[PDB]
Amino acid sequence: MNQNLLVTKRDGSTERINLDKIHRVLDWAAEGLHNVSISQVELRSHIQFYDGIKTSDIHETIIKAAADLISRDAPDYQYLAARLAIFHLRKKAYGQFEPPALYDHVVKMVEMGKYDNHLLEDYTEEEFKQMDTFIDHDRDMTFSYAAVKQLEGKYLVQNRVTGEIYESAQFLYILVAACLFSNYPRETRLQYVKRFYDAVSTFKISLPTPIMSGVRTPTRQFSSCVLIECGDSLDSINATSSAIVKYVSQRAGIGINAGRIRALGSPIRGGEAFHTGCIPFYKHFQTAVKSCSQGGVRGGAATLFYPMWHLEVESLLVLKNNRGVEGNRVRHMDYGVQINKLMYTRLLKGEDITLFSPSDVPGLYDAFFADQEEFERLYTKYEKDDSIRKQRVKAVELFSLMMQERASTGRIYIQNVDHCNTHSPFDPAIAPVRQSNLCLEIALPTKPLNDVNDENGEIALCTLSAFNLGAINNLDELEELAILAVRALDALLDYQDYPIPAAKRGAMGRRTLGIGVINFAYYLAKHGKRYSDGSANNLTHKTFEAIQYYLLKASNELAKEQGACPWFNETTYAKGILPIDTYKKDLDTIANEPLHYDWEALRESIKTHGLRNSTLSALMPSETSSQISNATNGIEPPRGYVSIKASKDGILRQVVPDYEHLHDAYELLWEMPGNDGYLQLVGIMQKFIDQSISANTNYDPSRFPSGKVPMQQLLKDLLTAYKFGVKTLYYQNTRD
Amino acid sequence: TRQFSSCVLIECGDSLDSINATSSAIVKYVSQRAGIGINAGRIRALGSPIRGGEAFHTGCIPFYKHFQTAVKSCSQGGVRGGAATLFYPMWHLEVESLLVLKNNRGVEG
Amino acid sequence: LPFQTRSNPIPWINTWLVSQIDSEVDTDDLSNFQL
Ligand SMILES: Cc1cn([C@H]2C[C@H](O)[C@@H](COP(=O)(O)OP(=O)(O)OP(=O)(O)O)O2)c(=O)[nH]c1=O
Ligand SMILES: Cc1cn([C@H]2C[C@H](O)[C@@H](COP(=O)(O)OP(=O)(O)OP(=O)(O)O)O2)c(=O)[nH]c1=O
Ligand SMILES: Cc1cn([C@H]2C[C@H](O)[C@@H](COP(=O)(O)OP(=O)(O)OP(=O)(O)O)O2)c(=O)[nH]c1=O
Ligand SMILES: Nc1nc2c(ncn2[C@@H]2O[C@H](COP(=O)(O)OP(=O)(O)O)[C@@H](O)[C@H]2O)c(=O)[nH]1
Ligand SMILES: Nc1ncnc2c1ncn2[C@H]1C[C@H](O)[C@@H](COP(=O)(O)OP(=O)(O)O)O1
Ligand SMILES: [Mg+2]
Ligand SMILES: [Mg+2]
Ligand SMILES: [Mg+2]
Repeated sequence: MNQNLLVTKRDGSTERINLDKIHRVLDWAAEGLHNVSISQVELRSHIQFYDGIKTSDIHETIIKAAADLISRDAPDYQYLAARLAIFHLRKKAYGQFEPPALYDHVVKMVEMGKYDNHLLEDYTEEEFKQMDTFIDHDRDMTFSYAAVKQLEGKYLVQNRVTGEIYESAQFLYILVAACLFSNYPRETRLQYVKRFYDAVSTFKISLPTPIMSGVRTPTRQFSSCVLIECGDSLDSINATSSAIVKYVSQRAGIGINAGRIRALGSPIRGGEAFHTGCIPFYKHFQTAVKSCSQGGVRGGAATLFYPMWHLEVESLLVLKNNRGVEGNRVRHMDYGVQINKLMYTRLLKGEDITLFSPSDVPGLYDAFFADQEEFERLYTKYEKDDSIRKQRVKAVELFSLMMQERASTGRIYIQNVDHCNTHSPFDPAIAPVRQSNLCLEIALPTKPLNDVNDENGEIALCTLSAFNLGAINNLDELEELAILAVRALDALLDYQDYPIPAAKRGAMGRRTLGIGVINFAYYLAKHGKRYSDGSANNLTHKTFEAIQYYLLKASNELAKEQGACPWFNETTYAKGILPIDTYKKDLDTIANEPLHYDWEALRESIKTHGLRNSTLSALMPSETSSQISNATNGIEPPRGYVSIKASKDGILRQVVPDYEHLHDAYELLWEMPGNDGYLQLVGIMQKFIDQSISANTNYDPSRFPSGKVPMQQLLKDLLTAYKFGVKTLYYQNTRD
Repeated sequence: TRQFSSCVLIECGDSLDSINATSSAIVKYVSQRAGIGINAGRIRALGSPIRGGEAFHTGCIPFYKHFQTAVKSCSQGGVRGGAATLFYPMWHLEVESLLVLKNNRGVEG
Repeated sequence: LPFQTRSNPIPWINTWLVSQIDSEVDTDDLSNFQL
């Protein structure tokens, strides 16, 4: 009873179902792999044949089937499912496997409005065919399945209504290099375009989501981090809201500083009105963030910052907790609590903390960041003034409330503002750091706005990239890699557009960059070190010194070529002060590694020629972008040998690099006894990092008596982090 | 503070610039004793292409939520709270989703 | 062995051929700590 069923090919035509087509495709993808099974993939597909079945639905099913077989025993399935997906994306964009010529593709795409018009203006056809020889389309065969799904889901130019994929992976790489160095002189342009292409397509340099998904398209905005400061006025709140809407719509992630907003009950216009409080304005900020960016690559996300001594701080700490009524809950934003040395001291001594509205304590807010001595003076005085509205809370209880909400939600963050200014590339008197960003790795100056186009305000932008620590074989390789990364990002600042005038002011004035690292866990495995025991302390000091040195040297040579950034005089570098000077001296008790690079020659060179960029280094989490090189994200240890990460289609299984050879060298996230080993490495990194680090703290309830995590250890770790100069604390992961 | 017109009528165009202008105008006039009428019928429907197809249009509701937080942002402590009425044509594509925006059932989204 | 070493091409065949937070703090212990 043969039915003779029909399948629908990609070109609409139909033919008899022929299983040998499926056999050949799988045999092709499994070639050279170990411990995989064509038979397993076909039977686990449970593919339901019906007459007229689309050939694309058949292929997309066997991709999911091979993807779900990625396991510890059969790790090479990460490459089987990747080759099936790369093959799928070639057909989706080209109708065949072999990609067209580089020139022919750019012509068609600019005509369709998918590429920026300038690509055809700044490059000739002779130059396009010459870059086509740089392209190695076989490098698409080095991605893992998680990497390809991020390319298909987020990075490759596509239609968010149709689902139509337009480009290949190597076209993305070569055009990101072409666009960034498009303004370089022709005598060295293609030399950089080739070098930068090879660096990113062989996973030496990691590029962020907006750069991967954006650099070649009409809409030019590629800075991941946007920092907006809000003043205590309706005009400033309106400008802040309008700036958020603009930047969520253009791939950016915001850090908002609404700590200046006066507390609930404060007089308005002398007493004509009752101040409704911060919460009704935070709700306005939330709807701005989630207003429009859910259709793009990723939704809009923001973290809002307020000082610990704010009068509403007890109402603000519980804004994410899922209980309570909607009137006092702002759940869909994250929050960072701002703390300094005086606040921690009240906790250790078991004393109280006095809460003020920033409108009733003149000069206290600005002193809270710039002048730690002036703060203790103004704070202790205002505590004794009885005409000033205040409210005392036991420091133990206030810290307990914060850490309780931090542990349950995981998204209540910490920013040590004194560390953010005593060990910063900025002079607190001229350009203090008063906030952070979405992921707590950015620390840049800001000034609030009076209008959407207020020229006197400053919105801090930061553009990112990362060094793959698993791809380098010698620390001196970072010299050439820092040159390529810094030049590409600094050229990006002049290449992109700016929707908010105040944002262009900071980006062009400071040219702040945030270059981090990925594959740090894999890097420690190769050196036979671990997080918890502290055997990586000296190695981290030697590693991140070289990272910062070659980054500064790169931006210093670039300052000779095109002049330092306009506002370089506002930096501590201009005064000849280096990070190796302002780091917290407690680090000398957990690292005895000497400095191995000529910092004094660079110090003199920076005094003379300056720096092209005000900041350079910042350790971002790289949750998404690091998956392209199948690297362990950022400085975090992997959750497992096969980690489960989220995606648009579903869960992705990601194998740690070099699993079969190094699975014993890895220290997994929950194999760590505690946080002291990790937090020390974060402190050692921060010695050289310009901005901050998205440091996590992790807790396994089963490792504690009675199965509950003690508040004592949450505080001891929070204090341990401050002792070693950790600027910020990001996620708090709690097992199960 | 001299503002004494009870009724304020704001019309919103199909752009982020207009939505931003509308929200800022709402915040100003609710803070000064006024009651707002918003016309957001021009905003394109959920699923429409953005910038040729670079983005998926999230719809009117995520923007209507933005208009609401503007109205209730600041005037509750003054003489009277802020209140607004939003207008849309019956033939709008999302009209079935807009008629139930006040009903106490369904999720917050 | 007459053939090359190989992993099992049909692994499925083996199925058939065999049968909160402790809220307590200690402030004195916290003062025993240098910031
Ligand atoms: C890309 C590539 C594919 N292949 C395999 C995988 C595919 O099964 C096949 C190429 O697919 P197609 O040329 O599309 O062949 P098909 O069997 O689907 O037949 P048709 O579309 O003409 O009806 O060859 C190689 O052997 N070498 C290669 O380099
Ligand atoms: C006018 C007004 C302000 N506010 C809040 C928003 C700001 O956080 C804060 C300051 O608003 P501003 O716009 O600074 O108000 P103002 O300059 O007219 O009055 P003041 O002398 O009090 O500064 O008050 C309201 O909540 N409702 C209102 O109606
Ligand atoms: C850019 C962008 C627009 N929108 C919505 C808001 C507006 O109702 C609508 C129009 O936005 P506009 O601000 O008009 O965007 P545009 O002029 O750049 O694009 P177009 O040519 O498509 O008009 O799109 C988003 O929801 N998210 C976004 O990221
Ligand atoms: N809008 C938005 N921005 C994000 C999100 N995650 C990260 N970012 C931005 O990207 C910066 C660094 O994040 P990172 O982990 O490196 O993400 P990636 O570079 O996109 O892989 C942060 O400072 C954010 O500003 C998100 O989910 N949404
Ligand atoms: N006649 C047929 N019957 C059943 N499946 C087929 C088939 N021809 C191809 N396939 C399967 C094998 C591949 O995994 C998947 C995609 O094949 P393709 O070469 O991209 O599409 P097509 O040959 O339709 O252009 O479809
Ligand atoms: Mg075919
Ligand atoms: Mg005022
Ligand atoms: Mg428009």
